Amino acid sequence: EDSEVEIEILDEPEQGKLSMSDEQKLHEFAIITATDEAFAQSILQDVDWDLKKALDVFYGSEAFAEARSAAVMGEDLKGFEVSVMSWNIDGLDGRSLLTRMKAVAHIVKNVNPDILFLQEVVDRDLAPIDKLQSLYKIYYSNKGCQYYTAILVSKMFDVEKHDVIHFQNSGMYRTLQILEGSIGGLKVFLLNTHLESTREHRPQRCAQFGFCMDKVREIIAQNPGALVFFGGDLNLRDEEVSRVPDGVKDAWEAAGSDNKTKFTWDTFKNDNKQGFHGAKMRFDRLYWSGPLDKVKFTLEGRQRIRSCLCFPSDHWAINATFFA
Amino acid sequence: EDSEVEIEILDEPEQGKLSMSDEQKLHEFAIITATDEAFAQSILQDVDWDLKKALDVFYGSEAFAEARSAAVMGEDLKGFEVSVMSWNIDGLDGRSLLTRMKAVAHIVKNVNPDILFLQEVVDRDLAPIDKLQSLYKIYYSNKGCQYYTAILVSKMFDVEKHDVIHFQNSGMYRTLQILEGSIGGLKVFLLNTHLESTREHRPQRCAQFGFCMDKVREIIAQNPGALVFFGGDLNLRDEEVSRVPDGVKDAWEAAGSDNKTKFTWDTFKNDNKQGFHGAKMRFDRLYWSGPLDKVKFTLEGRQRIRSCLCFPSDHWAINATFFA
Repeated sequence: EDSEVEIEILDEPEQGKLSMSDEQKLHEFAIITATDEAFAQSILQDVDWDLKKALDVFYGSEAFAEARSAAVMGEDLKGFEVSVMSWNIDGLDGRSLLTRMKAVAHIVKNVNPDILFLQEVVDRDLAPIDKLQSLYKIYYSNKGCQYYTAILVSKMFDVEKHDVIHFQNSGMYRTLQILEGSIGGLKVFLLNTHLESTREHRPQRCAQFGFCMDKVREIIAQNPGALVFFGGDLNLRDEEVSRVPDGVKDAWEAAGSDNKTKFTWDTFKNDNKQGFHGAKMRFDRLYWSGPLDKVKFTLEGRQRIRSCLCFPSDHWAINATFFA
Repeated sequence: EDSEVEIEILDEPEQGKLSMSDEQKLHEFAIITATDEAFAQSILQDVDWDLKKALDVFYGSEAFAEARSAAVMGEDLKGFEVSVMSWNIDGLDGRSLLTRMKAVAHIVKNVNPDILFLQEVVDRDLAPIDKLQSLYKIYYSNKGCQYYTAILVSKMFDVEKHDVIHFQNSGMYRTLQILEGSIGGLKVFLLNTHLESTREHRPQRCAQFGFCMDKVREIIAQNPGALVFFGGDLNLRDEEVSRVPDGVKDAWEAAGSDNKTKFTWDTFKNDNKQGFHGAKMRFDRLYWSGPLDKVKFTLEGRQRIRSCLCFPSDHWAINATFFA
């Protein structure tokens, strides 16, 4: 009654056709979609061989956008490398703070990363870290606080935005520090954080982690082709790690999960802190997304300082190099 | 052996706990996630009551980003309206072309839309349409062609980009015309198209439609908060309409699916073209996404021109007004 009425074609067969076999489906799908039978064969064998929903999938499903683009319409990064370093420098440890901070600056200069994430930075004896400003642009998350985080980037790195999100469920002043910029024509996002500490704060830490991954997921959706780096001292236990978004990988895992570079906080090997029993964790991690698919991963800051016989920090630094 | 070793807490109960009932799950989920039992109750009743995957869902699932944001962290458009008009003006009909084009410009001036999509524009007798440049910024898809599409926007509309994608599976010069801009602080995307004509070209038309919806989906993902308008002469039969992306709606349907405004090409009522039997279709449609949720929908150009006794076009124009 209020249904559409189709245009008559005078020399067209005057009956619409009307079950079938599997090869009939192959052919039918091919004729209807104007695609070949080999492509038909791909779709229909991921469902019972239901022609009706095979059509809906070809036209409507998000998985087949490439196929639709091919049906309708029919890199510069080789030789490019970028290194990211992350280090909880334990500024809250007053013992040999100045000497340790000098060692930190020395180690940073030797490793020479393009991008450096720092956690537990304090105002006291910050001078040698501030000296890095000759080589880096320095962004402090929350200056005026007992302790905070920093992002240092090479002078070639153009910065557009610096945002700091304060976790409201944190009793430890923890934040998400976000730096948006670019290296040449390539857009880059940096997300540095120090998640809630200690096993008992698992609820806070796990909520924070998932929130951070939500932010990463938003950045990726809004910036195709961009490089995204998220990490820092995440204080994670392996079983705490929730689902990471599509296209995001753990740098240490993508480098081959080397046992020799696994633990970043290790009291068996680092005696800056001492318990009755040794403990060890992969607290410091780095995640990335973007048009670089290969990665090398090493630990740094593992040499005992000779003047005072301690390590720069109770953490090892992680150093990841991404390339294509 | 290469497993992590947890920090000892001297005054902590020295045994990890270890099946349970439904209220135990409620409590457990509440303690673990540091959320209440009422919120726990929501998740667990969308799965068997599997605590393990209830946790994974809370932390990892994309559906619960708002919940995570609330756990970690804890409009201007009222009074704003925008009208979009779309009209296949049938420039390929030489009969009374100049008079009909004058009527088109007259009708456009009376309706006074902010945004106008035109299809089947030809160079011949284009003068009255070009006269609209005093009121509109005019963008032609493919000038130099037998026929093409246009987008006209109010002078207040700032334009950043004009792109035209030529459908390679089209034997009728069909394109996707994309205008990116803004009205005030509000970003706006316009997608105008004339999909492959005739029932027989269903394969081409349906592929084009899904491709266009892919583009809409990309724009939405990359531009949260933006207004997106996609439509034109889509030549669609109801059964041809594939899945539209999330947050996208048909303007005529959202206006209440009025039978009095359904058909846009109706030979029972429009005699610019004559068959032995009447035909009628909702060929012209408008889809939108963005921060406006209400819509009014009317048909325009339904008056017979008095000097030559024909309608401006064999199509009715569609006119949608979006507001909050």
